Amino acid sequence: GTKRFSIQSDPVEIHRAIVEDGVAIIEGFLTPEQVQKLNKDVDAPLKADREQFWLADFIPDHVARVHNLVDFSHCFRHEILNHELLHKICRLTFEESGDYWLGYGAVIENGPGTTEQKWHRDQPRYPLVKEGPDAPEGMLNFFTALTDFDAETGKTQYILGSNKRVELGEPDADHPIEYVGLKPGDTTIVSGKITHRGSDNRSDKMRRAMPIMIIPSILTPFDATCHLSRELVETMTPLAQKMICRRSVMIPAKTGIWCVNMREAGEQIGLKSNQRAKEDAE
Amino acid sequence: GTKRFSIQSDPVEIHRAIVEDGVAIIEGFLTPEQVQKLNKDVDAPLKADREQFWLADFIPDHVARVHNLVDFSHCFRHEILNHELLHKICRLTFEESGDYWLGYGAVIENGPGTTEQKWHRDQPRYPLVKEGPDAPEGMLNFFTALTDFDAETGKTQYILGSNKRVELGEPDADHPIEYVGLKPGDTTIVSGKITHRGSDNRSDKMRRAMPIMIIPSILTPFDATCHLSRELVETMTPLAQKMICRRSVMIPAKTGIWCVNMREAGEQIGLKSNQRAKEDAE
Ligand SMILES: O=C(O)CCC(=O)C(=O)O
Ligand SMILES: O=C(O)CCC(=O)C(=O)O
Ligand SMILES: [Fe+2]
Ligand SMILES: [Fe+2]
Ligand code: NA
Ligand code: NA
Repeated sequence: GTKRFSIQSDPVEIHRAIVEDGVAIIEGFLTPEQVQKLNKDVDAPLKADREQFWLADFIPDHVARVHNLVDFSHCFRHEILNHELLHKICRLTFEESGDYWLGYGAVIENGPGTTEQKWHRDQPRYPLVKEGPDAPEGMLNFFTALTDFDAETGKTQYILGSNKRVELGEPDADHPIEYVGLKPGDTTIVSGKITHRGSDNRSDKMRRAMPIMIIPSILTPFDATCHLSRELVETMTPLAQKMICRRSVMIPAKTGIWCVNMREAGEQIGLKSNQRAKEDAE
Repeated sequence: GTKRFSIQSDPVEIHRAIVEDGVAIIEGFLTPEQVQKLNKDVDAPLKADREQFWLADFIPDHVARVHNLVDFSHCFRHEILNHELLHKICRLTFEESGDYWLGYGAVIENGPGTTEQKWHRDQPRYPLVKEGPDAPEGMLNFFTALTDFDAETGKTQYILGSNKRVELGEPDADHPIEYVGLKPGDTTIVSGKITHRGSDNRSDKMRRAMPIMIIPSILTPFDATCHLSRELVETMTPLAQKMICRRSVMIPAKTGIWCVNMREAGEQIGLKSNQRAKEDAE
């Protein structure tokens, strides 16, 4: 089944598993303290969403979602966006296309009563973008548990082998379903090629996942970042600024795009980095 | 040869010419007054560039370039980005991919001594993006003359028929070179599929072109717009804001991406539009 790694594992082997299998698990990708911070950051927005074409209008019964985590989560913008293993894996995964950045960071909360989904792949279908077993990787979703994913709350089902297929496919003897159990802070790295579906939540608990969707930076993210203040952006590392569309990005020809004066976008406007954040201060 | 249209021509016929031929000309696409304003806006930056990997470091001998025209040209951000015929043509051209936005707006000034270029296509090659005679359109460059393009200053050469070829190709009897003459304000609409090269500038004059490069909004622009102030952005029309990555954009599934709270990016932050500009005021 799906290879399970730790935070100390070789990114080369994690990348190999993603290429071969379409999916890999990192146990303890986040620490329990990080999980705690992230849950506290999204408690109020999730409660507000729940208490209520745009994709906001297509959220399934009993599911609440909150997007644009950079806007309001200190942990997300400083810890998650600088996650060293995430970056080692993404650099290898997207090497053919060049740099990568954040397609979106969100939390999805499946409440009791959430129903099993249809088989799908995560990658949007665009006429201009190559897709399929032999295409370059178009996305990686570090699908991170913030609560337990078990038999009751729902384990995501992956059709092993489906990353090699053109059609979504059905499980057979040689492509059985794996139901992936996760402890909070474990992540399943989901390629755009692997067929999967979430399960029923038939427990009494909220089941929360934080997709960290990474895409090649030649493609537009789902979550906009253009409204973020220069103040907030300047508290971030240069790497994390690059993940939110505030720095130039490299393409193989490497040369830069997303530029100012045909040069690096941040440097040309004097963009600072690593400045102290108001929320860390008294 | 290349079909020549006017500002009153049917966009359906212009689009047909782009699909069939890979190139179309609109005479009087800009008015002489617009040409005058644009030239005055770029005079100082061009002089500064001339008086001197990133593409800034690969500009050919005797050529000066200035990018990011939205930042400093009132005419560009209010007149060009709202050009009604440009939009009718782009909506038809990019219908398979959804919405479109500004890949870059620049002025290229070929001084006396500028040499004929190598045959090329304008569209960057990315492993993930389909290219070729049968691929969806990946870019349209409204290559707009700001000075005369004639035998002396240099007419751009297009290999007629090359949009149907996989390789760049060479002119033959059935794919002859067309040298396109332009008066200031005439535009050649250049698809990403047509093989072409600029000519020598063997005159005593500066030869200026303003590429208005439009790309599907699923793709990242060459010119960043993330540093523009909310003040400046709020002076623009909602359409022009969309061209500079400040509004959500539609994809066929239509649904929106580049979102805030999975909804329209500007509306969610209360983005104003059509506000009076400081440079129009006393
Ligand atoms: O896997 C899940 O439980 C839901 C995440 C997912 O598959 C999706 O919503 O696209
Ligand atoms: O056509 C020209 O004269 C120069 C514009 C062009 O072809 C290019 O620089 O890519
Ligand atoms: Fe999924
Ligand atoms: Fe060109
Ligand atoms: Na693979
Ligand atoms: Na065509």
